[PDB]
Amino acid sequence: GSHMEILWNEAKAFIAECYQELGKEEEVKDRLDSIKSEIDRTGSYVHTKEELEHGAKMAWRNSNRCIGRLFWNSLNVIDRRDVRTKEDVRDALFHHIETATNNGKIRPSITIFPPEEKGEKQVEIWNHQLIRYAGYEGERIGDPASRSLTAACEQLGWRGERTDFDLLPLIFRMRGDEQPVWYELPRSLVIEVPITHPDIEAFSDLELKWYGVPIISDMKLEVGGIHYNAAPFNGWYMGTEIGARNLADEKRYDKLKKVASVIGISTNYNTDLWKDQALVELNKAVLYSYKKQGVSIVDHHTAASQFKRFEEQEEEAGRKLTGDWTWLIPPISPAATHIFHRSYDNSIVKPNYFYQDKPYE
Amino acid sequence: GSHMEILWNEAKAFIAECYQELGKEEEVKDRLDSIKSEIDRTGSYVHTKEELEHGAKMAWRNSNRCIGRLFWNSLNVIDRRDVRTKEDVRDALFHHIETATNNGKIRPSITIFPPEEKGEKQVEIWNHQLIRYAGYEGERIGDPASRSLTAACEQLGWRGERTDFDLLPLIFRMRGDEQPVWYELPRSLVIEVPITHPDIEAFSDLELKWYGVPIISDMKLEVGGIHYNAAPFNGWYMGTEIGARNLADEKRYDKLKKVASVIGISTNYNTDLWKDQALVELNKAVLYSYKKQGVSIVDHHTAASQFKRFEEQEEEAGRKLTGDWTWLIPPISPAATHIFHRSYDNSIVKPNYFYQDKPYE
Ligand code: HEM
Ligand code: HEM
Ligand SMILES: C[C@H](O)[C@H](O)[C@H]1CNC2=NC(N)=NC(=O)C2=N1
Ligand SMILES: C[C@H](O)[C@H](O)[C@H]1CNC2=NC(N)=NC(=O)C2=N1
Ligand SMILES: N=C(NO)NCCC[C@H](N)C(=O)O
Ligand SMILES: N=C(NO)NCCC[C@H](N)C(=O)O
Repeated sequence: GSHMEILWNEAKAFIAECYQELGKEEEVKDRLDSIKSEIDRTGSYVHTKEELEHGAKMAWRNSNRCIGRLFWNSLNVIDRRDVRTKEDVRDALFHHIETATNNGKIRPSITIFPPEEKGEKQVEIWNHQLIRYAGYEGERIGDPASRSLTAACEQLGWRGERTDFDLLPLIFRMRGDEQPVWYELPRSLVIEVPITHPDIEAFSDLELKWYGVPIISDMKLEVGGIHYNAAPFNGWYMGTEIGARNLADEKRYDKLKKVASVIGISTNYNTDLWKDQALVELNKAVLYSYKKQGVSIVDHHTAASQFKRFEEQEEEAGRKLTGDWTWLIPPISPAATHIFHRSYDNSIVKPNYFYQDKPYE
Repeated sequence: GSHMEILWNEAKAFIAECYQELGKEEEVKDRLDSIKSEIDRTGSYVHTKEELEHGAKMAWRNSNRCIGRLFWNSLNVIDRRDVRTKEDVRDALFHHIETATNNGKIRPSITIFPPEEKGEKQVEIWNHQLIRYAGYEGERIGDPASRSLTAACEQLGWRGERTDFDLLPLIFRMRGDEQPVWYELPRSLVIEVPITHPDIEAFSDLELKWYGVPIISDMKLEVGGIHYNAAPFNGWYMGTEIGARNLADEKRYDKLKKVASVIGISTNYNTDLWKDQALVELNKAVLYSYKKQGVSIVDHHTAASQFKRFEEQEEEAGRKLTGDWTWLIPPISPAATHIFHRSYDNSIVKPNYFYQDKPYE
């Protein structure tokens, strides 16, 4: 009753806006009647290959927390709404990793799976990111942020080698199944980058490494009332995400003290700013390492500069700019970027990507 | 009519809360009747030396943008509500600088001047901070943030030597006067710190320096409906305010490129993170310099650690904590502090310090 009312309302708003941007104003009338009859006949409607493709781009454009939005219209949209089996999903996910990686020259992509029908999911992806390291406890091993999912995977028959960098397997559930299935990732498909420093040879003693491509797989893509709970996407890393957060946070890998040791500085006094110096050297190491192995990565200054250009384009296009200052500012030298010196409207505009409840935990 | 209604309401709320904290609950009844008759007789009321003293502390405690709130109850309250002449104000301001500086061992203080009566100010301070450098244009000279006030001072007969560090004179207006008066600051009263690096000798070639004590003099102190438009206060500097903002912002002294030059690094590539390395070395220089000259200063890690202790105390006292995340996080290595990893309620609670319109511009 009310669900068939919200759907139609969001559909009218989307088709008008989407079609307007595609230089498509006259086809709006004939497309909305087809949609009205489809919602009455079945209870939902199916997007065309052009609608969801541009819808996915519009969603990226509206992502307040993303600094890489300048590249919104270049998104590689892979249509996999035809998957029916677990093998279809597994291969589609494998394909995503492969085509997105592109031997290092990362391609911003998104794979669209079947959306929810009567509020129930067709495909449910458990992984936060397709490629991600496991986490364990006694004393900290691996990535702490992955603990709950690791435990869930282990309750399904999977077992990790308990190193600091164990690749979590792909884990997802199909409609009709009570428990999810899992598949170990083929190593030939995952690029990993060992972290080394351009001037400091001892840096390799830390034996740090990270994976080349971040593929968020647990967010819901909302386009015109249609909920794509399963639609993995990826960009390339901004150095700061790895060297200032993933490897730096006390609740993550917490490596600043060990970094200070190999670069030769004391951790005795905050006034020496050892954490700041450690952060700079660790972050320099990350950018140098990815570049050296031929894997795309961007530094926060270049990223902010690209984002400034995005702000200008949005103003030129006539569109209102939305953003979350607290996430847009880089965790290192934020005042050195223009983002810090201005304010953003944190309003939510659809289409967009949303958080959804974790099936585990 | 309505003004005599807002005043009484804010007075009841303040006396109850203030007296409650002072272990003063029974004197509330007899204090509020005196205040009610005072508002009817004159149109306002006069705080006791205990009320405004604690009121000034409570205002600091409620300052969402301040990271140094752990020290709220140690504030040195100087009562100068007895000033009538421009000389009285001048000497009180001179006294503030002297006693607050305390030969380097900075004392957090605030001088209270007569508040507003029927909405009109008794004393109006034009300076943003009592001690501050001038700014000029053709090509940038001095501090750009001081340009408008410098121009106003120059329209009153004052002339600066046009160096990058010219001390602005004290400039304030008395009730009954159309234009403000000004007084050059006695150099013997102002401590300045030349910036040098502990390991890099060439750093002195930049010839940078900053003043020892930040004394905000243009904010309005609101306590129980009483508006103290003139109530200069000071703490000690957090290194980041000088080396990451005052000397780093492109719109301020913009020294990062020159810093990179003396420390021996190239400014060619963002991927080398030269701005970040320059920031670390410039900030290390600031902390080392102040410490060397015996002037109080705190690094951002120690400051955040002290602020964490403040959060705990507020929870122990039963008080709701308020804060502005965007200002609490340091401009350098914010993710290395606990502040970055949590959220704050940016609600305004009185008493507090507020912004007021600038008489110049
Ligand atoms: C092209 C390269 C890209 C860069 C450099 C980039 C960068 C960023 C960064 C730095 C963040 C903050 C991440 C964090 O702090 O955890 C972020 C968040 C986000 N980005 Fe991107 N991004 C890129 C591509 C994409 C694409 C392809 C999409 C969608 C189609 C997208 C959607 C989002 C969303 C929704 C968020 C919020 C994620 C969350 O809340 O965890 N981004 N991005
Ligand atoms: C004890 C040492 C103190 C430290 C370390 C400290 C530190 C800070 C810092 C770092 C800021 C941000 C400044 C900026 O970004 O421009 C700030 C803001 C502020 N502080 Fe303090 N503070 C201290 C004392 C005080 C005192 C004594 C008061 C009041 C009685 C106070 C009131 C405030 C207020 C109202 C703000 C906001 C100022 C504005 O909006 O420009 N602080 N403080
Ligand atoms: C509460 C606050 O919004 C969070 O701690 C933020 C702040 N900024 C952030 N920035 C980025 N890049 N990633 C985050 O997870 C993040 N989290
Ligand atoms: C719009 C935004 O609130 C301002 O640019 C902020 C952010 N954080 C800040 N932090 C500090 N310490 N001082 C500032 O002036 C400041 N300004
Ligand atoms: N830069 C991107 N996408 O392109 N980031 C997505 C989130 C990545 C996450 N912050 C991580 O470190 O794994
Ligand atoms: N730390 C304090 N007070 O104690 N700061 C007040 C504002 C100072 C200002 N940010 C400056 O650099 O001049």
